[PDB]
Amino acid sequence: HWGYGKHNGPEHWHKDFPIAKGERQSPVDIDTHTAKYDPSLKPLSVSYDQATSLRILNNGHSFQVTFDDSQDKAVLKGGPLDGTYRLLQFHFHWGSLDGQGSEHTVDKKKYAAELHLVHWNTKYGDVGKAVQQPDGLAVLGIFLKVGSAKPGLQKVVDVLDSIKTEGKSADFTNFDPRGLLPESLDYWTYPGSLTTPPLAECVTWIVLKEPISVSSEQVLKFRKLNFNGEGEPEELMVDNWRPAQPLKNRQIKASFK
Ligand SMILES: [Zn+2]
Repeated sequence: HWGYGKHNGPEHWHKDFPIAKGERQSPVDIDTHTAKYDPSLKPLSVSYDQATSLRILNNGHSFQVTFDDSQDKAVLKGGPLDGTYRLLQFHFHWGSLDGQGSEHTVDKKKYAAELHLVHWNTKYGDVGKAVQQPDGLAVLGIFLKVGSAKPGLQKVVDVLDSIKTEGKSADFTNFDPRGLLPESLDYWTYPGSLTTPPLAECVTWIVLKEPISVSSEQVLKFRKLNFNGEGEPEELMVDNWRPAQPLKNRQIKASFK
C-alpha cells in the first residue's frame, strides 16, 4: 500500500494511480521569473471567522484537522476561483531536516514544511463528487520556514502526543485556522492535482508567497509522529512530501507585481 518509503513512495504511485503521470499533476516548482503577473486576478477572500473544527487525526501519511463542512462557515472565494469553496480539512507535509519538506518549491527552494488547507466547490454538493471535477477543489498552500514560533500553531503541536500512530484521533474543537495565515495574501495559482493518491486532477492551487515561521521545537513535534499503527515497528512520519512534477502545458500566474 502507498507511502513515502523506497518501496512504496511517489516513484511507485503511478502503478495503482496512472494519473500520476498526467497532464496537470502537483506539486510543481514555481519559477518566480516565469510566473506572469495577472492584473485580472481578484484578491483572495479567506473567510474563516465561523470555522468549526471537529477532530485531529493521524491518517498514516499526515495529520489532519477536520472541519464541519455541512454549511458555508469557513469559505474560500475570489482570487482565481469562481464560486464558493468550503474548508474541509488542513494538514502538513514536512521533512526529516529543515532543508526539505515542502511539496511546492520556489526557484527550486525547498521549505521545511507546507500547510495545505483543502476546500471543495459547493456547486458539487460533497467532496466525493468534487474530486471528480476539474474545478472541484481549491487548496491554499502555505510554506513554513524555521525561525520564531507561530503562536497559532501551538495548540496543534501540543496534541500530537495523543495521535502518535496511524488511526488515532482526538477531539479538536474551537481551533481557529486564521492563526496559521501569513500577513500577505499575495499568491501564485495554477491548475493541478491532489498530491496524495488518488492524485485526482481536480485542484485549483493557490500558493501564498509569504511563508509563516515556526520554531524548531514546533517542527520537531511533527517529526515524532509515526507512519505506522500502534504495535508496528516505529517508522517516523518524516519526508511525507511528493517531489515537484512536470509543469507540462501549464502557466503559473502571480496575483502581485
Ligand atoms: Zn497536502
